[PDB]
Amino acid sequence: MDLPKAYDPKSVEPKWAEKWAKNPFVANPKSGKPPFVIFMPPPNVTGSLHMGHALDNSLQDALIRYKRMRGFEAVWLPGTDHAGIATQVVVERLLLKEGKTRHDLGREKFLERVWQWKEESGGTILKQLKRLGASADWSREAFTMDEKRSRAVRYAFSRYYHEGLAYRAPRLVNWCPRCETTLSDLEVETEPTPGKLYTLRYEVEGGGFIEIATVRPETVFADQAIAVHPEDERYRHLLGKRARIPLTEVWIPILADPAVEKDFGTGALKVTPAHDPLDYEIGERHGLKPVSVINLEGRMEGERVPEALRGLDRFEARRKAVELFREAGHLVKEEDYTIALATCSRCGTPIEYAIFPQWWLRMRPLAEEVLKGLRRGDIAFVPERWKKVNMDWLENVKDWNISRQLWWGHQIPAWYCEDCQAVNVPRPERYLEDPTSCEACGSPRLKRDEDVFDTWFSSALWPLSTLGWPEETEDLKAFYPGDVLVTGYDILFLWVSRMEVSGYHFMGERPFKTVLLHGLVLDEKGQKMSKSKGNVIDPLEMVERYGADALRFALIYLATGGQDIRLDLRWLEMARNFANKLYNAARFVLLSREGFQAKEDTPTLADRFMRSRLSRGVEEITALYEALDLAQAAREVYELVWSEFCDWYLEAAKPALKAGNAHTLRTLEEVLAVLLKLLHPMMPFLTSELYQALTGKEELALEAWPEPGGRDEEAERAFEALKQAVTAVRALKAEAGLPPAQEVRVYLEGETAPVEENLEVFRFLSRADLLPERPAKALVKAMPRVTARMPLEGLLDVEEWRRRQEKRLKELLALAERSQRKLASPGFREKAPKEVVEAEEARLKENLEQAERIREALSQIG
RNA sequence: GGGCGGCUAGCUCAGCGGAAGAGCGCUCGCCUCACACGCGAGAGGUCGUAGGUUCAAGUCCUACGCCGCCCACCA
Ligand SMILES: CC(C)[C@H](N)C(=O)NS(=O)(=O)NC[C@H]1O[C@@H](n2cnc3c(N)ncnc32)[C@H](O)[C@@H]1O
Ligand SMILES: [Zn+2]
Ligand SMILES: [Zn+2]
Repeated sequence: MDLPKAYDPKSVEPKWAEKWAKNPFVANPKSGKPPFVIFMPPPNVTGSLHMGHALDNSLQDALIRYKRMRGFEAVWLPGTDHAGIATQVVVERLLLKEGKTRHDLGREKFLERVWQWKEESGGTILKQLKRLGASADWSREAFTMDEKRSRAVRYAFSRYYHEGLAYRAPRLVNWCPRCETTLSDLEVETEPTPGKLYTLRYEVEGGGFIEIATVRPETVFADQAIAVHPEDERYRHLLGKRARIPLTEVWIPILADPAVEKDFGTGALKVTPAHDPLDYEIGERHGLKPVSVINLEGRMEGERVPEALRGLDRFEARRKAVELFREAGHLVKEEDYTIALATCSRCGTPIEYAIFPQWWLRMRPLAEEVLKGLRRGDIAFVPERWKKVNMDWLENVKDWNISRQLWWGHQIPAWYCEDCQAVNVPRPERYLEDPTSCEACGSPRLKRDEDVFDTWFSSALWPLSTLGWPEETEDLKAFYPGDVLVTGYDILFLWVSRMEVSGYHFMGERPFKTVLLHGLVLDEKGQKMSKSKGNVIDPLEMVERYGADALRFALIYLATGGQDIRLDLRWLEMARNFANKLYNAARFVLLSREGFQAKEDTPTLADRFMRSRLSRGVEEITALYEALDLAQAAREVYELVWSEFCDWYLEAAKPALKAGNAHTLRTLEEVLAVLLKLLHPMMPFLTSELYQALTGKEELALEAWPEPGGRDEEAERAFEALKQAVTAVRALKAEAGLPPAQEVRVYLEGETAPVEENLEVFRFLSRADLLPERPAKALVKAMPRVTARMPLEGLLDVEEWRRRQEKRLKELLALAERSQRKLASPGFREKAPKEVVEAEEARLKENLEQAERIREALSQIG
């Protein structure tokens, strides 16, 4: 230890960080010690980490460390997700376009430049986690697209397909013409946008009118029906007729369908299964063949589509589409409208729809496999308000498009016969094998589905791929049911649920026993932090500024009840300052046991007191940990250390140490040890350094959690008396306007036994000597247990003392009032605890006793 | 159209059945021999509104007001 005046994290954290880095706390399946597993949500290989991750891992670590030094096999599996679509963009964008030109460099040369990036990003994400003191079993650092993990999927899929649950069909997909790939519902965002609702109307079989309000004119040629509410007979007895469609000679049928909102626009809507979910939905509800007018390039084309219209853009198609309607006489009511435009969450551009042959996943059945457990009580949720939010998500899911046209992910394992047009999917038992001859036409000429899987598909496969489950390992046998899953609600659906499935399905069990959802950190402005919003702060920028233990402590302190966390540097200071205080407290004890000269070894009230108040702490804090409530423990320990050890104990011991009392210096050393234990999970670095310098022990991390020892009742009530006498005098001087150091003689009344026995402390702390004889005239301070009378010797600020005391009375009588009322209240005396009542009765007894004391003094004073 | 979270001291946030709390800021004193990233003494809240349940309600029930999320197929 170097013991300067102030603590410099930079002289400490980096070394310990490296020590822990190069020598991970490797997990042992055969440890024969109860395990504790936590799967680290693998950060996306997109850039660096941000304060969000920090809160996420910092929370995890503190759990690992606690359990570890609590006696378990702390297994925390680290890893990083390739992100798929995400990373894709990142490289494609910035790096490439900016770098020079994304301009297709081949499906190969591109995959190169991506891994290169995967290295930088993946490398950085690790430094960061290391430097934040992540005690992660880096010996098992898994990467979604590493050999061992790629197998977990290629197998998982195969076992799905041949199980039926994974099919291939034309169900329509949300397609982004920017990234040229399909997305999932959860991957597409819909954000209101100013548009133009057009009401078009057209001919009818025999008669003549039908009016329709559509946001997209182009999708008319692809119409297949006019939908009309089933009960809106209203302006609807043209139900069952036909309808030339604007510009065409095509005759669509007017049908009824429950999804028609009679009150929106004209009580009837156009129908286009080939270009929209609602329509496609109703379309198949009455069986109507799909029909495209616009392709994947987002350009017009097709049967119906009119000449001269087929060609250019999808939007520059509606421009002329409208004109060719009004100026042709089919347009009627054009008007503004706030449309719920759907866009690509990761590129912006608005999606589109299309029927395409894709890989889907019968969620309906799976979801039930899971709900089976949840219902039984298999999994526990921290806020607990998420159980329902989870269960309800499953309660109504839709088959998920697993395939993707990205160049990143796992190239799905399906082979298509260039002769029989049949799919060949490796069987589970030989899953690793590549079919070579179509098991249909028996032909050799095969072709593999060059699609790719959904990043979320591999990720949902984690509490298994990290434990080598593509196989049947011992790690997996030793500790599969993770004990606590830590993550922020932002991915409760596309991450947690997904896993709960692949988990409850590929093992008859829960991937984890408890899901701990924490809030999100967000820029001071209140909005979520993410590379997306462009509002991210590198956690290291903060470590460098306040220090890693600080950052860790703030973040945990604030992660109360799954609530979010608004960025507020003030809290970082709060933390740094607390590090420094803890540090100083140690510096004191080290510099004290310096050249100490033992003159005696006598138990002191202060000693007995801190040992007791410590047992209290140890109990309380453990329980808070045993409730995953770190945020609270974080402040319960702040309290203990700062208000009970530094503010009172250390100071109370200063004298005894000058007097060469070994029993005290001993206690200081022993108590400080435990505190360094308690604080370790949150602040590992500083807390280790100190413990080393204090006990010579090299790895606090491996030490055992403290056990609550004593609990001296009287001793605590005794020392309290002292605190009061001390603070009484302190206040008296304050009010009197006397400087701190000013020597003073005062007189005590009441539970004074404590002050008398431990006189030197009282003297040292108050800077006052005791008076044998109660002074005639004097300034008075009334405490709950003791009363102080300060002789009128000297120049004193009586006005202040007066004011201050005139005000205590105002309050003391006010309390007496409340008490009186309660005691004399109906139902309180009777229907209320035989304790909370006799106490309220005692509060009154002494609220008066004090009021009188002041009153009398207050008047007595000239 | 559904659910959910928030609404407590000037600021940022805890507390959720029995006498209103913390950090910072502020007022007054202190370079008191671990710490000025500090020490001591204070000021400052009818806990968003309206109702109830309860002997007892920031703390539970019920509407509502704003703020923000999530899930939704009003074309
Ligand atoms: C399979 C998933 C783990 C996926 N690879 C993924 O979520 N990758 S990530 O980079 O977004 N890391 C997300 C994890 O970090 C948490 N997180 C991300 N942003 C924040 C934030 N602003 N506040 C609090 N927590 C946040 C997520 O809860 C998740 O555990
Ligand atoms: Zn896109
Ligand atoms: Zn074949």
